[PDB]
Amino acid sequence: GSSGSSGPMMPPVGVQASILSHDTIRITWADNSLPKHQKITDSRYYTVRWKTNIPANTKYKNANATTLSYLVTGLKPNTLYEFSVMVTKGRRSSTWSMTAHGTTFELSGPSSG
Repeated sequence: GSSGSSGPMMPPVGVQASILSHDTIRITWADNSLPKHQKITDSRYYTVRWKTNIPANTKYKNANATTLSYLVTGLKPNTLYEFSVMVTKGRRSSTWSMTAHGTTFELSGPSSG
């Protein structure tokens, strides 16, 4: 993809999804770019995207929140969803970090028996 000449922004890490509820998930990550202390003193913003696995192809949804984390809500129960956190500084940006798959809990519930 790139020999080295170029040098676009680098994607975040530690991208993980913490299933709390049927429509609640925690998306925390890290930015090796940040200085010693974990504090975004820069004027940037993070954009986390997420979509459904069915149908395979579906409009990719994204949000806007400047932080090293993100709490997704309004999702569907027992449904496969994607998650990716990237960094953008206006003109420059980084690819989509390791797409973490988070399967929420079942809402409907089991049947009598």
